[PDB]
Amino acid sequence: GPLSVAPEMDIMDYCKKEWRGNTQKATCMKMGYEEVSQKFTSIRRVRGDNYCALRATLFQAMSQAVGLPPWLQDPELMLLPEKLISKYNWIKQWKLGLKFDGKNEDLVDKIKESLTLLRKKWAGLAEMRTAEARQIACDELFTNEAEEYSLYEAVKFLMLNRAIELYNDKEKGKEVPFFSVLLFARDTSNDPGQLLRNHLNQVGHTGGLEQVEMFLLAYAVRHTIQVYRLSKYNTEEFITVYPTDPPKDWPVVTLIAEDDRHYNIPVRV
Ligand SMILES: [Ca+2]
Ligand SMILES: [Cl-]
Repeated sequence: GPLSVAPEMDIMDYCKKEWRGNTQKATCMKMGYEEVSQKFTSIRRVRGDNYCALRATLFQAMSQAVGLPPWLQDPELMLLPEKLISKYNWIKQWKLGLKFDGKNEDLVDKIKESLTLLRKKWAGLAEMRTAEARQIACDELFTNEAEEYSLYEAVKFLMLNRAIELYNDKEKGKEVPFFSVLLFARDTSNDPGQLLRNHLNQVGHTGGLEQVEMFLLAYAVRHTIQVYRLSKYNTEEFITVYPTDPPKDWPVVTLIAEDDRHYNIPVRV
């Protein structure tokens, strides 16, 4: 299919096209792009569907991949679908986001296939000897075909796993990050099953990640997500980093968000 992350263009040309006229919002948005443009020259427009936040984050993480992170090296990752679904039968209420090949007879098989794909593609990008080869390959992967959407199934599953872990830690009285307190405080998300039924199952289908779920995404893929929040320009939230205090060895991916549903990718040479 066509690219789901558009070819790059100059960021101020993008701004000039998008934000015309004299409203206060238009002026704020221009100031916001001017801020971004101090560090990045170009922008790639990420498809604005209900996967937008996942697409933006994953595209940029994968396009920057020069290694395979430990969490993807871990043999346990491939074992997780069986362990979790066997333990927590309610995970079978999972809403699939593509049609899987018929070799895949159950949910465990489907999720395992998606995690295997994520691992294989990431490993292959990390092995590439030129940055150019890696962007060619990454581009090809985000072409609106089943492979692309299977990556999001993997990432959503990792988000669910991390949320289960954080919930169970809180239940054992262990220290957890505060974002997880806020995640579970939502009246539609009081436990992991509610998170799945009312939030994760909607992601890619009827809505995108909420603010609090960007923390969960960052934790799930162990990337620090640095977001220029252009709707927050004249406040301290003009950038928000998810999470605030990550391990120093998590890679950083930078995004731009005019609002919470739409993330684009700033780029530079
Ligand atoms: Ca190129
Ligand atoms: Cl024009």
